[PDB]
Amino acid sequence: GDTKEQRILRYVQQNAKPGDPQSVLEAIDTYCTQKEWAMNVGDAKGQIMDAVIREYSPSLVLELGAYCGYSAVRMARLLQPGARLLTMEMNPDYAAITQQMLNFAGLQDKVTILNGASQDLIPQLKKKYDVDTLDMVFLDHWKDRYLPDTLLLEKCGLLRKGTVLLADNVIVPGTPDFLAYVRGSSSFECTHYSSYLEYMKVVDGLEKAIYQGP
Ligand SMILES: O=C(NCCc1nc(Cc2ccccc2)n[nH]1)c1cc(-c2ccc(F)cc2)cc(O)c1O
Ligand SMILES: [Cl-]
Ligand SMILES: [Cl-]
Ligand SMILES: [Mg+2]
Repeated sequence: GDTKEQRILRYVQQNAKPGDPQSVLEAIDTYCTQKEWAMNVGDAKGQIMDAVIREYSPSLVLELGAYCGYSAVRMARLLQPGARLLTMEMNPDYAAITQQMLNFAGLQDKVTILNGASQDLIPQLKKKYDVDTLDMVFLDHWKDRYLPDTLLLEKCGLLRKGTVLLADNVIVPGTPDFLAYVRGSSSFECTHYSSYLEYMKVVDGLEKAIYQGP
């Protein structure tokens, strides 16, 4: 008390413009470069995310892991009018920071926070949250959950031909089982985007895995 996440939110509120997502991203990146490192996707990998979002213009995006809402703000600002982001966050303190971050950025109408474990929420998406299929999934939660949640998404019928999975941290901390699985599966077309760990001179990367159907 206070936490790093509360300090990041306060910094944004006092160093960005309300309703200006770009200024929010810049404020978070400045804080995390100059004051305290935090596990936001960051600008380096964020620019790759931007390129992917702009290519596919997804109407419905699922994010696994919100943290402080950096990637939610990053993706939501590039969504077309009426397009929507659902973000799953198990940590209630993170969920509170993310909501306030979205509110400040003026993106609250485009993004909905789902509270709970992804393994509990994913099976509820169709009946409770009126989802048919997902256009894109951003994986950025517990690294050992990338593979089981991907398999659960398929089981629940939430993936379609062309659904884009984009996974953060496939190098550091790394997601070896997920990476081996999607790269070895005929149901995925994979591309690796080499980059750097947020705010650090350390190699990381994103994996894009496009679902091909069964
Ligand atoms: O752990 C990370 N992220 C998960 C954060 C998170 N966990 C939740 C709980 C939740 C659970 C289930 C479902 C939805 C949410 N929400 N958000 C993460 C770590 C690092 C990193 C750390 C130390 C280091 F030395 C190097 C790198 C870098 C990263 O980019 C990351 O994303
Ligand atoms: Cl993030
Ligand atoms: Cl960065
Ligand atoms: Mg990450």
